[PDB]
Amino acid sequence: GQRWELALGRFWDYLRWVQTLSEQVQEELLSSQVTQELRALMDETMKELKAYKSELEEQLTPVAEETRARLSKELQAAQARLGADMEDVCGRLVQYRGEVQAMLGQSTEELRVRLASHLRKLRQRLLRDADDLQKRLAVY
Repeated sequence: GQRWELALGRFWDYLRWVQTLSEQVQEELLSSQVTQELRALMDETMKELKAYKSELEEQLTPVAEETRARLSKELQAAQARLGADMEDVCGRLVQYRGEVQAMLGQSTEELRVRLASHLRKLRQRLLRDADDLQKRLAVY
C-alpha cells in the first residue's frame, strides 16, 4: 500500500484506539501524550503525501495547462482538508483535557460520552476526506 496510506493507517488506528476511551487512553488524554503522538503521526502522513505527489508528478499524461493546474489545486485542497481534520481532532482532545480540569475532580462520565459521540463524527469526516483524496490521487 502507498507509504502515505500506511502512515495514515497508523494515525487512523491510533485514533480508533483513543475513541475507546479505555483506562489508559484516559490516563494519556490528561497529559499531552495523546495529542503529541497524534500530531507526530499526522505530520508523517502529510510528509509522505507531499513526497508521493511530487513523485507522481514525474509520470503524468500531459494535458491542457488549464487542466493540470486545476487538478493540482484540487489535489492540494484535498490534502489541506486531511490536515485540518487531523488538527480538529487534536483540538477536541485538548478541549476535553481542559473541561476535565474545570470539573475539579467531579465525575467525567458525561464529558466522556459527549467526547465519544463528537470524536466519532470527526472521524467520519476524516475518513471521507481520506477516501476522496485517494480517489483524486488515482486519477493523477
